[PDB]
Amino acid sequence: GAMGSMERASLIQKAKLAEQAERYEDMAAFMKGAVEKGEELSCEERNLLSVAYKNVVGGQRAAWRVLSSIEQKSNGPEVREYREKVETELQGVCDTVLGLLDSHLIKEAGDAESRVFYLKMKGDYYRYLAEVATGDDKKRIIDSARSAYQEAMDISKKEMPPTNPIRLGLALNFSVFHYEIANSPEEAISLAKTTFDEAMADLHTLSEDSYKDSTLIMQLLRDNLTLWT
Amino acid sequence: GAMGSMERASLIQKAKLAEQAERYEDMAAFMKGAVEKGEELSCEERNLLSVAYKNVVGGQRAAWRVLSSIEQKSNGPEVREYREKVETELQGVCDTVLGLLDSHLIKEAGDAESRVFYLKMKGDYYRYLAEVATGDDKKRIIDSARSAYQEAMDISKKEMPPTNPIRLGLALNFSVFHYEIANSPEEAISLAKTTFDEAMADLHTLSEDSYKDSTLIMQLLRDNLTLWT
Amino acid sequence: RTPSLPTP
Amino acid sequence: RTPSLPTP
Ligand SMILES: *Cc1ccc(S(=O)(=O)N2C[C@H](O)Cc3ccccc32)cc1Br
Ligand SMILES: *Cc1ccc(S(=O)(=O)N2C[C@H](O)Cc3ccccc32)cc1Br
Repeated sequence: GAMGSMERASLIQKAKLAEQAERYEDMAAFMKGAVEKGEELSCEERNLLSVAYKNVVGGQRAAWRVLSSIEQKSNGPEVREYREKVETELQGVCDTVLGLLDSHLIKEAGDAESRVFYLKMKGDYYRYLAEVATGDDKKRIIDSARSAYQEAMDISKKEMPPTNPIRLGLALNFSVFHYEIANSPEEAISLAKTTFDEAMADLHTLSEDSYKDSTLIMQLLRDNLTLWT
Repeated sequence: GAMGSMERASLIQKAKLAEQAERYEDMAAFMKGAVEKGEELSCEERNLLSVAYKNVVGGQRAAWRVLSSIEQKSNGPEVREYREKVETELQGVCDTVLGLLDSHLIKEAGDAESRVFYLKMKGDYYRYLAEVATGDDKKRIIDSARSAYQEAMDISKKEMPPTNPIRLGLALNFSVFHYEIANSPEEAISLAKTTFDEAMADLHTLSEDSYKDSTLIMQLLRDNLTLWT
Repeated sequence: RTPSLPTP
Repeated sequence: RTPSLPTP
């Protein structure tokens, strides 16, 4: 990384600037740089990492779908060539993030908040790879996403209240995984329902701001359940 | 350019795909490749070039303004460093386009439609450089924008009807130049008014589709005049 | 395609 | 900052 000569604090400040400028490729590069300094990440810094890469891969996923859709509707080689190019670049970004999680973010994450957050990311990024994967390689990718999500669920169930936004976001995305990737719509539905219900029973314990955070994600759960049922 | 080994027709088709995928950096690279094949560009191809680069530089200009604004409001070095980085990259994109126009797009453009279109682009891209330029260098940049715009105006006045969308877009942008860059708000207003009026007197000659095209740009003129007066 | 957690 | 020709 060319970010080796820049201060950690400066990389973090530049990542915040890049967010404001909607320069997500720069933001990702800055946060990569920050991770590679080797220090654990705070809560705020974990979120900067997440936002940067989610924006970068989201653009690639959207581009991939447009092209893949054109490719299908045309049942010359340019559409396939270009879809493969986008696909390769998406895979590169997924592998970068997973490389960061594996070297040494996850293993240095002692707290439940940090470990579930990174394990959730691991699931998400294997899920994105699974979206573009074909055949048996796909089966292993899928299993890696599930195993990462599952470990995160087990920790969040032991260590976090049911209203915890990270636990809720995890359950939301794991449910999406079941529905869209694993061909288990019933598992998807059960998880979303159960998560929603246990959070609702615990809303009484929250402050006004925590309540707002939890209910925001609870609504996203309900919207999926409505779509799925 | 890495695009040397790809067919011109394929680069054009990939540029269209990239537009659909909202991948404007790729679209720009593809159209750069196409220009470098050395053949003149059709009307449709000129527009692909314009859309690709306008999207790329527009993102950079927007990022530049956010940062420059933060820089001002904070009257540490990171904001200035990062604004300079964005600025350098914007300047690189402007110089790329101008390099293409100068080698050999403009000089091979015999028709009024092609020459005015490229000269207009030349003005626009010098204008973007002028937006970030400081001091005497700025004066020369400004003069280059004006000279390019002026030559295009002189040709469009001799060769194109007053309702021609390119003539109208040119006048729109030249007027913006006067207002925002040249500190000549009265020149800006006069040009917008005069252009609007002569187009309106000629609308009677247009088909339904040409009318729709012309009036779209005429409205953009009126909106600026409303803002400026 | 069903919405996952958005990026705010 | 006044609008120039947009990019459709
Ligand atoms: C996966 C994930 C879950 C939760 C957060 S968050 O930092 O709690 N957060 C703030 C707010 O509670 C809701 C929200 C919505 C979208 C994105 C983040 C949040 C972050 C992440 Br990553
Ligand atoms: C600078 C410029 C002027 C005109 C066109 S255009 O191809 O005529 N065009 C189509 C339509 O008439 C209106 C319009 C609006 C925005 C951008 C392009 C157009 C292109 C260019 Br570049």
